[PDB]
Amino acid sequence: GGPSVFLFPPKPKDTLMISRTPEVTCVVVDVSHEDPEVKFNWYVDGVEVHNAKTKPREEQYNSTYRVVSVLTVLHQDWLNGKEYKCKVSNKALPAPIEKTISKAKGQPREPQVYTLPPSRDELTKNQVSLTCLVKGFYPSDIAVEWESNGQPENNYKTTPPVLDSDGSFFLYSKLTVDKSRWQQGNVFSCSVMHEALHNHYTQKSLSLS
Amino acid sequence: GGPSVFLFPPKPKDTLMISRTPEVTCVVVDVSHEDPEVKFNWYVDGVEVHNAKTKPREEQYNSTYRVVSVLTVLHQDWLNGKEYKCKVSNKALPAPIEKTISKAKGQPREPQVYTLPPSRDELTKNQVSLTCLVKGFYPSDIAVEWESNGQPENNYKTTPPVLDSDGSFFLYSKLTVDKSRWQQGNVFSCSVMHEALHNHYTQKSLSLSP
Amino acid sequence: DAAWHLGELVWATYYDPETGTWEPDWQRM
Amino acid sequence: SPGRGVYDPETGTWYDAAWHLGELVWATYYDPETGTWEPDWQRMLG
Ligand SMILES: *[C@@H]1O[C@H](CO[C@@H]2O[C@@H](C)[C@@H](O)[C@@H](O)[C@@H]2O)[C@@H](O[C@@H]2O[C@H](CO)[C@@H](O[C@@H]3O[C@H](CO[C@H]4O[C@H](CO)[C@@H](O)[C@H](O)[C@@H]4O[C@@H]4O[C@H](CO)[C@@H](O[C@@H]5O[C@H](CO)[C@H](O)[C@H](O)[C@H]5O)[C@H](O)[C@H]4NC(C)=O)[C@@H](O)[C@H](O[C@H]4O[C@H](CO)[C@@H](O)[C@H](O)[C@@H]4O[C@@H]4O[C@H](CO)[C@@H](O)[C@H](O)[C@H]4NC(C)=O)[C@@H]3O)[C@H](O)[C@H]2NC(C)=O)[C@H](O)[C@H]1NC(C)=O
Ligand SMILES: *[C@@H]1O[C@H](CO[C@@H]2O[C@@H](C)[C@@H](O)[C@@H](O)[C@@H]2O)[C@@H](O[C@@H]2O[C@H](CO)[C@@H](O[C@@H]3O[C@H](CO[C@H]4O[C@H](CO)[C@@H](O)[C@H](O)[C@@H]4O[C@@H]4O[C@H](CO)[C@@H](O[C@@H]5O[C@H](CO)[C@H](O)[C@H](O)[C@H]5O)[C@H](O)[C@H]4NC(C)=O)[C@@H](O)[C@H](O[C@H]4O[C@H](CO)[C@@H](O)[C@H](O)[C@@H]4O[C@@H]4O[C@H](CO)[C@@H](O)[C@H](O)[C@H]4NC(C)=O)[C@@H]3O)[C@H](O)[C@H]2NC(C)=O)[C@H](O)[C@H]1NC(C)=O
Repeated sequence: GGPSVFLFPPKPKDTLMISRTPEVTCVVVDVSHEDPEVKFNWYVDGVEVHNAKTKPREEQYNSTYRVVSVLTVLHQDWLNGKEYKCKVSNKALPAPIEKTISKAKGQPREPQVYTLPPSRDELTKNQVSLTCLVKGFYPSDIAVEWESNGQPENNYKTTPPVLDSDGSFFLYSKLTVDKSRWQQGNVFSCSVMHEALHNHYTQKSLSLS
Repeated sequence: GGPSVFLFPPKPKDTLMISRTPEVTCVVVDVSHEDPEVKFNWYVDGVEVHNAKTKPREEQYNSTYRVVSVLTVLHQDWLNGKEYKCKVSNKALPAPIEKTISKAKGQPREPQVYTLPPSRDELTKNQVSLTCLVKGFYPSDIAVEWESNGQPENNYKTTPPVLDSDGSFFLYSKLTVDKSRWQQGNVFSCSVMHEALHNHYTQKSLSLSP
Repeated sequence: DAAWHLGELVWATYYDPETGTWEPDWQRM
Repeated sequence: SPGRGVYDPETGTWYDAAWHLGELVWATYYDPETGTWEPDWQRMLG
């Protein structure tokens, strides 16, 4: 056992927004000096494609190389659940190594999005929590972000998606804002991207009462 | 190569409830039928201790054994930052591999606990969610559960702890109840266990307001 | 119809009179 | 006299313990010294 291979999927935002370029990354490590030559072959659904980029091998601090091949993918094939196959072949590999990956299969379920105001108890602090519950969606690939007056608010943290008991996923996204902004009735918004949503997108807003 | 080792922490609810029993678990995989022979040395802060359970080995349908060792940890020791070392010796290893774990180093911070009602938009459905926001706590080892009328509610999910800007953690717990329970006026409680809380425990109740 | 996120095109669809759905509008994207 | 708990007529000040669903979680006593609840290890490990 010399080399080792890892296939990574595209970023959720990149698969969802037609204007970003989504890509699957194949990464070979423990590439001996003795045998540096590495061949990458890609197949979408068992049919080989040939426009993958192979970044020049870069050198690791433990006397091994690392080589990565990157295949950029069509937003549709990915959302249609097509299968990406990376085959790494090396002169010191008993046989070429195969890793294949893809989006999860399952009828896409649209998320429900709820914004929730800060707890009354929280309104003693000088900063508050604006909350965004997003649940019911499938598969787990989603992206969430907040904004106000068409400007991104950047002091938010979001949860990894959690598996609910009816087999879909939910998550929360917590936006911290200065209390005063909230009390003055500014309006904030939770943006959500997901394939099962119409045009991959929905937005929910909240503000004081 | 050879046998590998994986050392695992106790469950938080175990470390925090004194009336429970925490343990670190040291697993050893890729043991050969050639060398089925495996020793463990446990050390609580460089001091050695000999009370671990060594389970009999299991065959792994991959022509390999797995051998686990389980150390009971004392609540005082664990909470006080002490280090646990697992030393695995196998006649096939150039050196006895060594793994080490412990509670995260850092001042424990008390979480804030807020319950949040179901969103108005949601009260159209026949099932609503109640939300428990737990924020600004350290270390990240916490346990959250729900209840009502001294019975535990079991239709809930809790997210994993998430790092915040000021280096603390937060999470969210979601309980799903029938809308009628909610409108009946039922009181539900979100319970949190964490070390920086007074007596490790806090409950915040939550019920329809107007 | 089309959706925009902070000025960036996200996706766009149209009505396909046959089926009750909005199919991906590739012309526009 | 601080927040909660019960008062021990002896040298010891105040004693508190939390229970989760019948099961004991932990138990502290008040340090009239540093004015903080410190782990009461008597009760617990007993
Ligand atoms: C010598 O060194 C090299 C290099 O290492 C160096 O180490 C020292 C010296 C440091 O100082 C530093 O120099 C280096 O770290 C060693 O090589 C390492 O070898 C190990 C294993 O042998 C590799 O471990 C795997 O790591 C995976 C995770 O890696 C990612 O994250 C880490 C952070 O920990 C990064 O550092 C890595 O680079 C990877 O990063 C990701 O990279 C992607 C592509 O670059 C990113 O995605 C793309 O990104 C762009 C954005 O810019 C676009 O958006 C594209 O669209 C997109 O495609 C990605 O975002 C980025 N991630 C992030 C957010 O960081 C582990 O996942 C993997 O574990 C898998 O395998 C285990 C095998 O048993 C398994 O148990 C695990 O569960 C896990 O997962 C699963 O795998 C199995 C297959 O076995 C599947 O069948 C399961 O179903 C599957 N489950 C799931 C659902 O996951 C490995 O642990 C390590 O990555 C590698 N390091 C590096 C840097 O590459 C080398 O070993 C050393 N030599 C010797 C002699 O030992
Ligand atoms: C031969 O077969 C064997 C047998 O396995 C079987 O065969 C395989 C092929 C399967 O197909 C299947 O048939 C069988 O499973 C193979 O054995 C496996 O070998 C790999 C290594 O190659 C092991 O991988 C590690 O996995 C860890 C996680 O495992 C846990 O989670 C999974 C579920 O996803 C379970 O299946 C496991 O059993 C583990 O479960 C945990 O078990 C603990 C104790 O048993 C529990 O703790 C106790 O729990 C109880 C609860 O009842 C109480 O609370 C106690 O109080 C408590 O102590 C724990 O709760 C439980 N969790 C649960 C619910 O499952 C990984 O954690 C680990 O990852 C490290 O290394 C990876 C690379 O090696 C890397 O990818 C990871 O990132 C990670 O790296 C560490 O990361 C930190 C920071 O993140 C770093 O700082 C560390 O330095 C870094 N380490 C490194 C990289 O140096 C392991 O990868 C696999 O688990 C093992 N199987 C089992 C079950 O033992 C064998 O490989 C085969 N070999 C051959 C010849 O083919």
